[PDB]
Amino acid sequence: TDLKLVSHNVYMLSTVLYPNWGQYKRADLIGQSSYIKNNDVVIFNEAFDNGASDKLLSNVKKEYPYQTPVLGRSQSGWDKTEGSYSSTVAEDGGVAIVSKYPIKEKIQHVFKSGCGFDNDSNKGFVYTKIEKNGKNVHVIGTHTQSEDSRCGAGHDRKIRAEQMKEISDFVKKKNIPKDETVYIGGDLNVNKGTPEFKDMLKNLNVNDVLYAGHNSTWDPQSNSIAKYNYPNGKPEHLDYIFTDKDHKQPKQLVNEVVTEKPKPWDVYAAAYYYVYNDFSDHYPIKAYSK
Repeated sequence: TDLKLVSHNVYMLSTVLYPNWGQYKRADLIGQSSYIKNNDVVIFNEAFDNGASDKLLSNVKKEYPYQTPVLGRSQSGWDKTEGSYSSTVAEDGGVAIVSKYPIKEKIQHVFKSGCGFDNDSNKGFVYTKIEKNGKNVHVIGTHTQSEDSRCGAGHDRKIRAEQMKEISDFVKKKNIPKDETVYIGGDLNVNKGTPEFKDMLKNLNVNDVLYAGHNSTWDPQSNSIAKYNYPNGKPEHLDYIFTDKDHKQPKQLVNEVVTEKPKPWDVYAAAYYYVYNDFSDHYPIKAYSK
């Protein structure tokens, strides 16, 4: 039952709020990439714009026919909705999972804990149980509180801690048999090599993994989109795919930071002209065992 997975924060911002960030162009370019292909399961984050996200999901439906709805959009299509699911917030949670293998159960949980700008988001996690070779494996995808310059120091870190405890509490209460692996992945917004990183491993109840490829997932030094948004940005390693430490481990789990880039694409607005050559301001991660 072990898996090859990808997790990618696709930066599919509202096309109303941000009409010119190439959302649709990138949904196509992502669908045409090599990194999204030839995996078992893909976790998306920041699939916020309904049209652009729905198009991305359709662009990968042939290879990954079993798909969750996007977190926080509605109660339809889910076996269970939990957490602080609100009908009244402006934005869905932007998390979805697609699979080559049948999804047997799918649950969305909107985080009870938050701030901020993320107050107006059904942010949270999506749980799936998937059947591969007659046996089960479990994948949770998530996207936690960002480092907000308005929410406290301090507070963003405490928000992430509680949100991670929501995930690990859910895992415990689900009583998943320990002979089945539970992957937990996405943009966890904790930087590698920091004191908070040790906290994340405890709060999520996960072992660390081996790492490959690039040394950052949000990188203004080499990513054209990240470069624009924060030119003076410190690269960080924020996206991960882990497994619960009390359940069956993969053979030897690796997270590889993938730096594949699409052909250059432009935004003419309108005003300024700009060219970019990335899928998102984050780099995807590929997880597997060799």
